[PDB]
Amino acid sequence: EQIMIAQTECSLALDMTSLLLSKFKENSIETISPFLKSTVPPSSLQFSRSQPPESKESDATLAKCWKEKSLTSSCKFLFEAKERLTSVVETEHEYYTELVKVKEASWPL
Amino acid sequence: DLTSIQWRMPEWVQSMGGLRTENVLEYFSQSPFYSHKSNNEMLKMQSQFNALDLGDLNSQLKRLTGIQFVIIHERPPFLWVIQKQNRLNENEVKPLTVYFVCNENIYMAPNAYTLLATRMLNATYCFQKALTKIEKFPQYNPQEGYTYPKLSNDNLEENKNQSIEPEDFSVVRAFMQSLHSSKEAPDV
Amino acid sequence: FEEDAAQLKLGPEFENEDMLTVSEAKILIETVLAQRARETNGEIPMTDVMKKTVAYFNVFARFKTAEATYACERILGNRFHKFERAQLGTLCCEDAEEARTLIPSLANKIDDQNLQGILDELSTL
Amino acid sequence: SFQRQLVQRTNTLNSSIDNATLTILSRFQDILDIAINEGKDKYTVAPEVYQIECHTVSMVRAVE
Amino acid sequence: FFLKELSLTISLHPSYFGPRMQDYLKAKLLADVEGTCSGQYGYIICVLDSNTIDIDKGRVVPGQGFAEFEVKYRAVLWRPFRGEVVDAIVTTVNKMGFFANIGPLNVFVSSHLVPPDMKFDPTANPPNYSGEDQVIEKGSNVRLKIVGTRTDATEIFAIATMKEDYLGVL
Amino acid sequence: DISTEKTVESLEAIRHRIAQIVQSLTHFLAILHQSESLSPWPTIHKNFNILLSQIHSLSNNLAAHSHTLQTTSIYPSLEFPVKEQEPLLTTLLRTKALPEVEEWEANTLQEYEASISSQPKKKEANDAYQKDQLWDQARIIFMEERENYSWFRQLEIDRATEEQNANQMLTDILSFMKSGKR
Repeated sequence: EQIMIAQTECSLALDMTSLLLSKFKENSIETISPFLKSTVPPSSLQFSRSQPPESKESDATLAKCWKEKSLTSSCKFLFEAKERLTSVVETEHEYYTELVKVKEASWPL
Repeated sequence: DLTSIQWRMPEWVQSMGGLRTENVLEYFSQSPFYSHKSNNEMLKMQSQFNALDLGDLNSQLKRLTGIQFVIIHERPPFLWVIQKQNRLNENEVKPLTVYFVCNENIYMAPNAYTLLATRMLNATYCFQKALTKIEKFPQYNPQEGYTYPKLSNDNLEENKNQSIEPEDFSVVRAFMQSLHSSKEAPDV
Repeated sequence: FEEDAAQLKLGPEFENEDMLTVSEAKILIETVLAQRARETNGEIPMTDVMKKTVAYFNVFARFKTAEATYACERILGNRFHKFERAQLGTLCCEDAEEARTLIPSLANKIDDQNLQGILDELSTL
Repeated sequence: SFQRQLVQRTNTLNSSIDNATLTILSRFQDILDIAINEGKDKYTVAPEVYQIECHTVSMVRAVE
Repeated sequence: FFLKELSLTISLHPSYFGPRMQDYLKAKLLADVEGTCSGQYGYIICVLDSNTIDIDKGRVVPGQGFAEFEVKYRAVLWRPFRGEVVDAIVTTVNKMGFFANIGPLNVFVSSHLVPPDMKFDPTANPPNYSGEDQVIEKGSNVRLKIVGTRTDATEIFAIATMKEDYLGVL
Repeated sequence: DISTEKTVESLEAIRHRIAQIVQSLTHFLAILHQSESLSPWPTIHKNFNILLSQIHSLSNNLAAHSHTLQTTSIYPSLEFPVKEQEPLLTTLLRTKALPEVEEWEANTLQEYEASISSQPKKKEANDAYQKDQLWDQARIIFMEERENYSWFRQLEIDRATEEQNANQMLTDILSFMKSGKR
């Protein structure tokens, strides 16, 4: 579902950017989804020169807090994965102890 | 706010019967998008002074410095291209947003990078979200390998090579194949 | 005896034959391989000629699709000169003046307007 | 020969060790490169999370 | 590239008469013609086996015991001719010219046949021939106009130039 | 005048990367469509690695390209159909992300501000430059300890030499069992 939405939206990216670059080179509009060429003629979209345009504190603030959340997510990942791995050790060890009962007692392997 | 959102007072158009030429900047003057120290509006102030001395638009406009909303590409009877700009000279121009008749709406033209960032962010978000409420269900084992716990598995239900020295179809597959051969066996 | 360039000139038999397309050619090659695989042990040396083609063909996929080719075919039609045809569909882009330069044999063969229309269709394809 | 059997075998073992361990090395390494924030657009900050994700997951993966 | 009809004779041996000769004859054909090249038809890319494969004859040999099976087949061939414009793939770049490469044939673009705007740079990371922003290295298909072709030993070899308009970097 | 060239070129690279990640993820989803049941998890991680290559090159192309893009503004031209085709393009002009996710960003702002409610007046960013800078130095120290290390007998090959001449010695005794020369 999600990949459908995002990826097809990206297909629209390729298609409309192709509409933009179809103003010149023709080896770009060719990749657009089939319905579009049947409809809107190429070279339709065009860029405009305009504005910085604007900026806000939310930029830097989210730029910080999201990285914080990211590195902390890495911490939770490393720690909980440490838990599951340690548990895997706890499980796996019994096998080879019983294999002490096997091989260390000389049995075929 | 400046994107695909309603802002309509249709009855004005109902009076006008639609746009003509300079009247686009009338309903646009109703719009927030219209600027007060635009040359359109400071020379609207000229209309409140000289009145007669404005010509069409661009003659009085571009010759005078400041923000403007010049016309270049008509698209009758719906769209009309109208770029925002800032003259710094009677000759010089410093063009801004292409405001456009979205029909009973006019919008600033978005950056490509804005939507592109929207795509990048949403896509990588789909990746991360794929890593969210999905990951760490196939628990790893050196022996068992990845594991998939269930109240009931059904539904359905780097190691070693040498060892001891269904076909859910009851060979039904070949039987169906034979059915393909046999449906026209009399016929062929 | 005959070693010119033209201007449409040279071997008669070859002239008579129709120059296969690039994308279409590759498609046919692919088809051929599929028919051969239909009951193979595994391997089938591709020699050296295959490798090269496999690369050039993919590096010139003017229609990376089974339908693209058909679309192209639909767009075309009038023979004119097998060679010129396959050549126009192998180069691409874009204006008339450029067409003549590449294919001087087109001189008073076809007009312009039409050409432009075809180029636009290809670029979008 | 029986020699190259066990030899190339164990060599595959150590090579695999080089694989997963170097994986852990670089993946743990470049997360430090990911730490940068200033001088970059907030939308350019967005990928870094996914970057860290792939690095750490590649790490525990290589551990497995 | 062309799709043409060619001929070829297969001289079969008693040992392989069996009851499935047809198959043998076809197998032998693919092996003898595919990959070959001639000055007359050029590179025999591949044979369109199936449907487009005629098997006439044949007449056994008197003093040999072998029978000759004439075969008509459709094949994809790649024959070049002076004056043809083709896209090529640059392979090497030496102060001697441009060693391009189109499909299976090797095209050499003598330096003397290259514009005077493309100076040769041997110091640049990877020997190339820039100008002139345009940079042609060992990875940039160029457009050339075959000036002359030759056929020495079934093999074909010709020289191309970059002197005309609309030629060069692609 | 170069900026148009920047458009066609850099956006050619961009649309190329898009052409990669999209259709390649169609191949991906199809790999998922292989599923009678279970997904190949390691393969999925490999897919995410390829995605890391995608975000790599894409973020690479963000670069100074944004320096030009910030002045850019989309608009359809003269060949664009006018009667009612527009609204989908308004969606194309609509930079809006997922409303729930934009709501999420709003959540990040308001709830970081809730953290501010927990911590009424505490600047950190100025020395947070030295947070990331300490990351920038500690990564280097980390690399130092990395470079300090030894990394990966050959004698085992010479074990074969033991059986080298032993084969030649195998030739020896057979020569006695043969000729018997002394």
